[PDB]
Amino acid sequence: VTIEDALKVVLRTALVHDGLARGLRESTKALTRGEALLVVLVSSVTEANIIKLVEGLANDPENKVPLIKVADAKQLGEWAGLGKIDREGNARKVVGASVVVVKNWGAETDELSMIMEHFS
Amino acid sequence: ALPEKVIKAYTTVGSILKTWTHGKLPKLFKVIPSLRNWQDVIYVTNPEEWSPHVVYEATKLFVSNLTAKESQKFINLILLERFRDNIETSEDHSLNYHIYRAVKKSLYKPSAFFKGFLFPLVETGCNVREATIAGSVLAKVSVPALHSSAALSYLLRLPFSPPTTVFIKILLDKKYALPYQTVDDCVYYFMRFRILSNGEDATRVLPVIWHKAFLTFAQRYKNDITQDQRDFLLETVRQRGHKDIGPEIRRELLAGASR
Amino acid sequence: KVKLAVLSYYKVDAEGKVTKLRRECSNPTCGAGVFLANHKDRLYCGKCHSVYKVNA
Amino acid sequence: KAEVMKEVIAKSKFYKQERQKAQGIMEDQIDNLDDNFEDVMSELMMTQPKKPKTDLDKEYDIKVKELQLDKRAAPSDRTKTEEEKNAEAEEKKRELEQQRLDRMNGMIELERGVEDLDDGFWENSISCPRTHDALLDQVKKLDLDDHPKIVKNIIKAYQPKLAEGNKEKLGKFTAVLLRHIIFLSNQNYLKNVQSFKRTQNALISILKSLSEKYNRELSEECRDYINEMQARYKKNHFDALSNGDLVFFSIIGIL
RNA sequence: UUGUUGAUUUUGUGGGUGGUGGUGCAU
Repeated sequence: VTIEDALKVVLRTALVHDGLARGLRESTKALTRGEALLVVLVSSVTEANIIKLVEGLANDPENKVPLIKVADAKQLGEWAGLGKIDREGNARKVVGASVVVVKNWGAETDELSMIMEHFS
Repeated sequence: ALPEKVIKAYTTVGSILKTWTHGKLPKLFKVIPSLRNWQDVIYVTNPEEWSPHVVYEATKLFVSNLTAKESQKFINLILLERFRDNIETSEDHSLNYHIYRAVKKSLYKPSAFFKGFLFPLVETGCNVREATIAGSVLAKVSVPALHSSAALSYLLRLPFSPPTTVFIKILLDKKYALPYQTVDDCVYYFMRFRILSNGEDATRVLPVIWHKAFLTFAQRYKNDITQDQRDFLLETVRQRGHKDIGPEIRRELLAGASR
Repeated sequence: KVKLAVLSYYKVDAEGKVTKLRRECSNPTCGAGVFLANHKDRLYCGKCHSVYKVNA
Repeated sequence: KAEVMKEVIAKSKFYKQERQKAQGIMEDQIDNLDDNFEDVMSELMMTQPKKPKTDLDKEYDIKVKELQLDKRAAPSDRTKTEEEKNAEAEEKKRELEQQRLDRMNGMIELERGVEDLDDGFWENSISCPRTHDALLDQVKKLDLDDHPKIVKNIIKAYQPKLAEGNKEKLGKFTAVLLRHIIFLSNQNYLKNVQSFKRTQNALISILKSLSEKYNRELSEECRDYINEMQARYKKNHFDALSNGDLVFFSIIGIL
């Protein structure tokens, strides 16, 4: 189980319990409130100022939140559920998500332990 | 208890709401959603005595400002009760226009509406008149296919009651793109009234509303069920088919292609 | 329409330190993270609609 | 009777003034409460209270996302009986037949008449081609029999629903296609008459579908070709006239 | 897109619907 394939069921499970903050605005609100447990960030954001900020908020001394780096924003939007499902089997009309933050996990899975072990 | 000055102020607010018909609401009433104890503040405004105009604007004010979880309480505790109270006490058992528009406004938030108005109603002795009035609102207002599919799936899991069958008919009449998970559940619903071991639903008498809903499903999703599901539904008609609707339903099922 | 309005509310220093450039609404319904709109004469909340003086 | 009417009018007026007085009292109360908002809000603010989902509610959130993952079905309509379709089809034939008969008698649709017209007359990936050359730009390298395929693909790639303005692009394409049909006829085709026949009729069939939705655009181009050919007849006479002109008058009758 | 909010809307193309409609009739 790769880390990327681990993050697949992660962002899907968190969706089922409405525990995902989707968008730059929602992600930052979660981080400032301390409601964030995990941060997933896109390396390919055109504006570096977004990258500097989520990193800064995630690395705040009072509330240190783990951060994850992902190549493309389009695929995170698919993981955050933004995209729509077609007759064939592939995702379509997917809306790229620059930042996604996990508020509530919902269920305890084995995929947790690897990610938390990886950060530790 | 709220501050006695606050109680007097909101007491005067409520008196305005009794006779309010048009214009600007009292500014104190406007900021109630932004309060943690809006329930306590709302109680002193006497929600039962709100004029129908206040109920319409109150639904606009609170559904937009309150969270989804909080809007469910507002819909469930006030709007649902007012919708029931007006129908029960009215001479013709009709619903006031302003309340009729309020229920549409609450439907702007599907999750809160479904869990606050529809599901509590059908599970709390909904009557045919209530279902007809509520069903009409659901018919006209645009509702998401996803939210409706979840709502239709749940109603297909509840015990049979004609008031619930109406809402099942309305949702089917909407002509949504139901996911096949919902379609399979819909097949299961009509598969539970066939004679086989089976429950009372097998021998339970079926009103026309059940047949019309089953014709409604047949006319549309005949192209979205498997051949086995077609055979199961086809032989359901053979056991529970209606005199006049039944033959028509047979034609629609046979005209469809398996998915 | 305003683009990346959230970006403007807060700033980065070269060391990664994050500072908030707007005051946050004191209302616990708003909780934390609700930033007041800065007008010439007043601070305005978009959620609670409360009005605060700029220098209060 | 008159005294009853006056009492009714007086009673209505007496009721109207009471409503206005009540409305004014309501407005005055609203003004006072608004003035007292800040005092009420502050005391309310100080006394604010300090900071598990239902099993049914949990299921719904599980359902909603699961339904999101699942595929969605296409909706279909009720199948009309063969008699109803024939009755409908027989009806639709009737009005069209009746509409044609009235027009042979002089009914003019804008329903004016021919006589109205005779007043004052005697006293005084895939690229959409907006131009005829642009259609050829995509089709130099394609064979003669390949013209219907590219032309059909252009319509598919620019259907009205796909994007805004596709109606205009196809409407212009309708005019562009018509000139292509004329253009091919002028070109020599004795070598490959059979291949030309496979293209020439196919393009006309496509134009017929386009004309059904773009008769306005087609008619404007049709007039322009009509207008142009007098000017060529105005200088070249028969040398202006070619096979395509004979073809053109044929296509107009079709469409 | 709402009034701050988060996909609930907006836009373009097609498109089904008379229905909190009445009046009588047959337990």
